[PDB]
Amino acid sequence: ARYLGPKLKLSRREGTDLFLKSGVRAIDTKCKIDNAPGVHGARRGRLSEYGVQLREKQKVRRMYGVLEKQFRNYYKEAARLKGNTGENLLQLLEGRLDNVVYRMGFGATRAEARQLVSHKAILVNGKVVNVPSFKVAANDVVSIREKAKQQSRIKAALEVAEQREKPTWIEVDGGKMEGTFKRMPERSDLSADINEQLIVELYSK
Amino acid sequence: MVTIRLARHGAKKRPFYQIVVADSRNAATGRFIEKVGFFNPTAKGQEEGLRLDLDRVNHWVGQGASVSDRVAKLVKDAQKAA
Amino acid sequence: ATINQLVRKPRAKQVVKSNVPALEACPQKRGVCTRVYTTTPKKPNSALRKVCRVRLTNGFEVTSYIGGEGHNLQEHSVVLIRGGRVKDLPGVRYHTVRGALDCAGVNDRKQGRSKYGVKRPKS
Amino acid sequence: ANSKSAKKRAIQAEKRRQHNASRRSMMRTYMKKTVAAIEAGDKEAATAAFAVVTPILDRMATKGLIHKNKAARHKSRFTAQIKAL
Amino acid sequence: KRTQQGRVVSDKMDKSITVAIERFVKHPIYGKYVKRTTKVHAHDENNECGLGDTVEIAECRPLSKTKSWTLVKVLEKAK
RNA sequence: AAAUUGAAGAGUUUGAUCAUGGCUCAGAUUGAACGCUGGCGGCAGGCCUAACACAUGCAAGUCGAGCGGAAAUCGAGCGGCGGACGGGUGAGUAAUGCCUAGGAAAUUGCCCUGAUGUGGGGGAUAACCAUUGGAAACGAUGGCUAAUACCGCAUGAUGCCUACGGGCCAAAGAGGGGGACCUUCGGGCCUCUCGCGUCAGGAUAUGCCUAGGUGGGAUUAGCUAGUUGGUGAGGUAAGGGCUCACCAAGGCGACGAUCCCUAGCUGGUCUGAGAGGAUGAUCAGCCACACUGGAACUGAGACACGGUCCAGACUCCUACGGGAGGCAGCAGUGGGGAAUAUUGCACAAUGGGCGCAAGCCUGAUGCAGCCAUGCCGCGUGUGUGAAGAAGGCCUUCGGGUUGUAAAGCACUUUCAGUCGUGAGGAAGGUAGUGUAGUUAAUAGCUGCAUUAUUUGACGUUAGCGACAGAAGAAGCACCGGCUAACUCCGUGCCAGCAGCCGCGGUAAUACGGAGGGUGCGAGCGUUAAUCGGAAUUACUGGGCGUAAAGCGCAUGCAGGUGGUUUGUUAAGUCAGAUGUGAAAGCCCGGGGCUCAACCUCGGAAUAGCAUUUGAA
Repeated sequence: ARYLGPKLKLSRREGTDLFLKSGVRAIDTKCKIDNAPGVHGARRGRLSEYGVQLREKQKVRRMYGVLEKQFRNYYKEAARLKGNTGENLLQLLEGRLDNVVYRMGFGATRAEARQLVSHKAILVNGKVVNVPSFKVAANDVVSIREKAKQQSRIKAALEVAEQREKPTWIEVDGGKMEGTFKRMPERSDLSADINEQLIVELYSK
Repeated sequence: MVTIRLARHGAKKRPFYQIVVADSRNAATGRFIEKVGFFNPTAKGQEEGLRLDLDRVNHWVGQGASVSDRVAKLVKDAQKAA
Repeated sequence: ATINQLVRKPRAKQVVKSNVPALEACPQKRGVCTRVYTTTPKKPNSALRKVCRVRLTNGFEVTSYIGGEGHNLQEHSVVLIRGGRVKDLPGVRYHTVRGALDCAGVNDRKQGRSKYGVKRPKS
Repeated sequence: ANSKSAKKRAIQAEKRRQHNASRRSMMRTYMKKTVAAIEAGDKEAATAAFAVVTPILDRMATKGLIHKNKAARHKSRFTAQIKAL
Repeated sequence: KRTQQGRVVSDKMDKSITVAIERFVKHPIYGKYVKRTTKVHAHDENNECGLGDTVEIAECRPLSKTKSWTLVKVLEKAK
């Protein structure tokens, strides 16, 4: 499965922007972002520690568009891996191909990114990969098949990604429409809004 | 008798053989005396197609171990590898 | 306890008991309804609670609850029972699985339908 | 028996049983003759009987009707038991 | 020459010592070290040993239903 | 280098409190089942119950280079080998099994290595023919005949027995080719191949022994009399009360004998921070069993799943005399059950049997079918889109909400669909040719090449392309607290809910519906079940004044523990070495499948045990 339903609703619950639309219009102009979804949206108060943790976990899932079974596996790998379970989990999510074609700017959202990947638009080291969740490694070259180099959604998304801050761990030639995952991002590189700690804590609870 | 033969492991449609010394009376994939090598008939990339410890092969042949036709051909291949 | 006491007689594992002894560690059990009656709860509670005495395949006679509004169970109905105390009713340790063998889905339920055996409204 | 082979094996095994039984019976008869004489006490007749049985025991050992070890045993025992007289 | 020492604990059998061998073992659960005792019918040809003697026995062929140990050496006779 | 980075609590006793203490919940798991729902793929899994009864087909043959033959290069027959494997099941078994580590008294077909032989004879017999019994099954009687069938004789020691000194034991040929010498022209004769005997090593397999470990019950304390040991005899491949006779009175047991209940064991598996706890599907090792009970025979090996005999229960056939059979092999049927699949394809591959080989056989095995049973991956669209549409629901009647959600407008087309292309799994087989060995030999034979030719069940294969179009693809539980998510109607201690605390007797966030929301998603719930939480059997890691708990008091055997000190010993302890601790799994690094599951290489681990050397 992939969650197919209304996007901004998610952002409203999480009380933030998850970037589930391209940032051409501000999330606030497209939705009442500061109210939660539904008829009790303007009534927010005490959330439990459990709820607080839960939300944070969902924030990160919904950003990267991963369902729970997969997400829990990522946590299990992040734990197994040496060092900081919280950081490992983020670098696991950041290493996904659907995220990596978004970070490079081939897709305007992480969901367009995923369609690109699924629909066999993307090469990794010159081989066609159509698994979203494939783990792009260091020094891997994510490219676009010559077929898809003419898709105007791609050209669009490159200029959409000009409007954002650049990833300093990804290099992209948007003219040749190829990017290099130079290296895995550090914790410092990513959003500091994410409290990975809470998600680790959730998966002990 | 003692025989040197292939023991199918791997997965459906993706056979991977261990080359084993065994009593012939056993099931090919059961009780074996010694694993002396392996044979990946569908090996790609860096994965070795044939490891075979020829010294151990000779040891056992000298003790009256038979070789299966297949292992007999892989012994040739391991000698053209030497 | 001293070590030498524990060496002489080690600490004893505790015999647990099943609340659903009739199931005999099976997820469900088929039985035939011998009596389909109503009973009044233990008090604080007040109702007429639909139950059936059931003879199971393993030869146990047990009382099962019949949950949801309305049922089609006469005496001689072949029902499937699962585990589940009814707190109110002392004695009732099993539920009748609605929507399985002779027991029918609760009529015109639309939330928690799977729990009551009702198929999905043709929309 | 279900198969033809099973049916044959049964027939064969019978003929072999008959054959083995005859041979065993004889070898035993000639052993009993030694035993008799060793029990009676006659160191001569004992050695005489023992000279008849020795080949038979050794033959039946090679032909499989008994083990080598069984032949040895009987020969060894009998020899002691006569020397003892 | 893997022998085992012990103490005669019966001698009433003809040509047979029951010998009690004593092991000091850590308890699997409770951690305490604990005397445990193997009795082992050994064979005493000459009826040398007597109830109380400390003997050294060695494993051998079965000599009876219960005897597959043999007296090597008497170490220390009884009072 | 690494072989880890690991440990949460909550609810409920009271007017309130703090303790104690149960109960309950959140997690993980599964050979699951059930309810609702359901797209694809990969990889696994799939009678846990009735060791119930089984229709039908199939699961063990092969060899004409052992043999006479001839029904039609092969039926039937003799003979060899296999049928003891492979496959199934867990009934029995609580230790005669299994695990670990040793041991001595053994054997071991096929195989390897070595040494020796393989002489010369004999009598049969099935098939067949003739006659005859029987309903059949299955026989009978009389002739005939072969052999690598069988038997004697000869021969044999590095064999066996023997105090010597001696004595004793076996065997089989068949096939290809051929120089010369022979030829009664059959053949001898040579060479090679495949066989045959004996012996010795090896290898493999198996038997036997010991110690430790391996459930529960003491409201089971005595148990044993071939019993325990001895002697002798027998017996066995082999030690041994294994058996018998005889002598003695032993043996076992509170470190639990005996008895009773339960139970296949292990590698592992699940859970757990760990220590533990639980468990023993799939995979692999071991054991046991084959309708029930008994028995042996044949054989290297069986006390023999698809062998024999006997007894029994059952089912069947019968011409009433008599016969037949054993799915816990694979399919499958009935039955039982909450519940578990096709009477499939193929020997192409890996093996196994037989065969010189070619091959033949192989329900092993490879594959295919069926099932959301599990794990993993993917999809069911992407972006834009405010009049914030309509409709639904709520409303302080202002509006809010569903909701950028929809529509609309641009896109994309994985996967399904269709049409094409198209790996890999294949090693081999046959026939030439050459070569190099063998050899008298440009022969034969065997190898190596090399030429030609043939071998794929899966299969319409994976993988790739090309089309056309968003086109064909979303549920399920929950929303009183625990516990993420609230309102409105209906109901009025009813109907109903409920894991726990409880909820419902008129404004019910607890019932039922709706709107909205939350969680999860081709699943989601429920039930059952294990561990966790539970430090709630506490070794790690608890308690006993009053919460449950100090025997009424003492004496005391076994046991447990024990002052100071020298020396010694090295049992405990510690350190190291060696052997072992199967493989798989787990863990760490890699490697290969587009990723993942999965497969796979190396390591670590196997905390132990044995032997050994040190420390003291």
